[PDB]
Amino acid sequence: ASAPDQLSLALAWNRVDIARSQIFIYGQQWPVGSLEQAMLDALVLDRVDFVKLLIENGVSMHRFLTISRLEELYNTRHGPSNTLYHLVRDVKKREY
Amino acid sequence: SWIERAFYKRECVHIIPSTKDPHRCCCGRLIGQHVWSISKHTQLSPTDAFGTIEFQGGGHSNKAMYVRVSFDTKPDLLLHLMTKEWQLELPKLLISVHGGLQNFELQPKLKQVFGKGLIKAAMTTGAWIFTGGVNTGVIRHVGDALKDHASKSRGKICTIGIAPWGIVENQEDLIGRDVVRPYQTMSNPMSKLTVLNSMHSHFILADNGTTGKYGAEVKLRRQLEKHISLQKINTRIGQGVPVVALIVEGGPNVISIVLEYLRDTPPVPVVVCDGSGRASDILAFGHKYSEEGGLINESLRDQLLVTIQKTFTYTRTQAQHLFIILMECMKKKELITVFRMGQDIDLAILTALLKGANASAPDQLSLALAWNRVDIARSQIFIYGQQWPVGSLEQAMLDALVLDRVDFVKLLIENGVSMHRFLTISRLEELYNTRHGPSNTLYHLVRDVKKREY
Amino acid sequence: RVENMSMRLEEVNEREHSMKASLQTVDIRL
Amino acid sequence: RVENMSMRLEEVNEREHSMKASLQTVDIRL
Repeated sequence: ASAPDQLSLALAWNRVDIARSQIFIYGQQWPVGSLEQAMLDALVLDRVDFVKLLIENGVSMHRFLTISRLEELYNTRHGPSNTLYHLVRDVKKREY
Repeated sequence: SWIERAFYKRECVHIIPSTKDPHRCCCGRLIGQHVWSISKHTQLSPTDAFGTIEFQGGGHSNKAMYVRVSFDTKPDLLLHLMTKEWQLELPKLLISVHGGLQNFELQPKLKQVFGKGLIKAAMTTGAWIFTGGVNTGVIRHVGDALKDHASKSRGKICTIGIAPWGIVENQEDLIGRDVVRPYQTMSNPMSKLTVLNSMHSHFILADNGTTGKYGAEVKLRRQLEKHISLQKINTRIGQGVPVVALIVEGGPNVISIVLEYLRDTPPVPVVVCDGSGRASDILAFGHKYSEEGGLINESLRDQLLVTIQKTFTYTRTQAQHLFIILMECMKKKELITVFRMGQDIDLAILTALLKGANASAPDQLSLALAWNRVDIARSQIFIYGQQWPVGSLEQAMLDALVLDRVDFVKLLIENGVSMHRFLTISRLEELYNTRHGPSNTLYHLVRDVKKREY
Repeated sequence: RVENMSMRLEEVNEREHSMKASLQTVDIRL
Repeated sequence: RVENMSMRLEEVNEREHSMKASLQTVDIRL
């Protein structure tokens, strides 16, 4: 299959070494923006070693960041329990 | 702009001789890919590939800045490029590591000893690393040893790789004029071209015009390394920078490079390592069963002949000719040292530096206290029959005392230097008003005492 | 000691494999 | 390390038994 689909299966599997020895194959075609989507999915899925992998194999952290990107990773539901909702509700209540 | 105006490059403009393949020319490139003078008819043009390399992938992101230089250039122009344009100080040690171009794997803790042992010696001397450039074989172990430590690139590790321009993959990607060219750590297994080592620092891409063939860098690297050794070292006592040659594995060709180093003015010491195999193991087996250097009996001679014809798969006359060159290296058995596993290559490299220095033993001791290495002193500077000048041991003892070297004081006490005869009132005073060493609270107390005295 | 013991047992087992190959080659010829 | 050392010494002692058998068979034929 396509290597972004292989990466998505790797983050579903929580297996980093399989990705670093097969999905980053020598001569693997990488689509424009697919690595960014994989990085975003690794960030919202709480995969620290996968973030280490995509940083190790390209993916400039300066060029990755966008205001809408940081916002869409700020309002995500997948992952651990979030106390940001209650705090943002209290802040918006006390604002006005 | 001074890089383009001073250094040159050459491009393959030939009659395209077919030889074996119709696409492959004398230079090995494709027949429609075109655009020494013997059979290649090359033309001289200013360089179009210099600047900086940004390594994407392959671990940490590191910049290794580069230049493509013609293979027949004088080394005086190149040394000005290291010193002025590339802002590199003169090294206090040059080491040049040779070996086999084929990839090999050694013992795992041989890789650990080679890992920590080299990079500790480069740190303690502030040395320059001279490899073959591409990421094959022994140089692949060099960049892996740099993966072990990395860290202080600010401490001038300086792994300058000298590789030919013809075999580095993605040559057209690395074309620029003082521009950051991104380069891949991808190396295609199907392609015969091999990539550069990812964790280097400087690159001397030497184009002879041909592509896919070696030999475009050996004559340039030898003339460069001689040119550094003529430069006077910063101590200015009458010696140049030391040069040693590190050998791992290698083919039958590297035996002749040993004799090139030994039969040279000034002689360059070499060091070998054991357990990798091939030419390093036959030079090791020559050294232990050697007697009086080239005085080798017949039974051990035939054992060396059958191991050459088995490991290097040579003929009878080729093994005999390699045995002749090995005997020519044997004459200078004192210049070579052999490292055996079972301790690192720090002691081997620094011992070879001591042997190839050929300086006075007080100067060797001063270099030892500068190095903070006691065992090198106790195994080489206190050699059997070493001449000791009158008072030089006392100066070494005084320098060890003011430099806070307790083990060196143990060494000079162990090897003479009566403590009663050492002491003088002016000696104790001059070691009482010294500034080298740790922080001293004696000044404030002596100021308070002299203030309260009157 | 177990660091050098493991390294030397990796070398000794490889040498025992070469011993097996040499003994099989010697037994094949006689 | 002693977990892999014990496993490899079980294999090495078995291979030494096979070495003993091969050496006895070679010595019987000559």
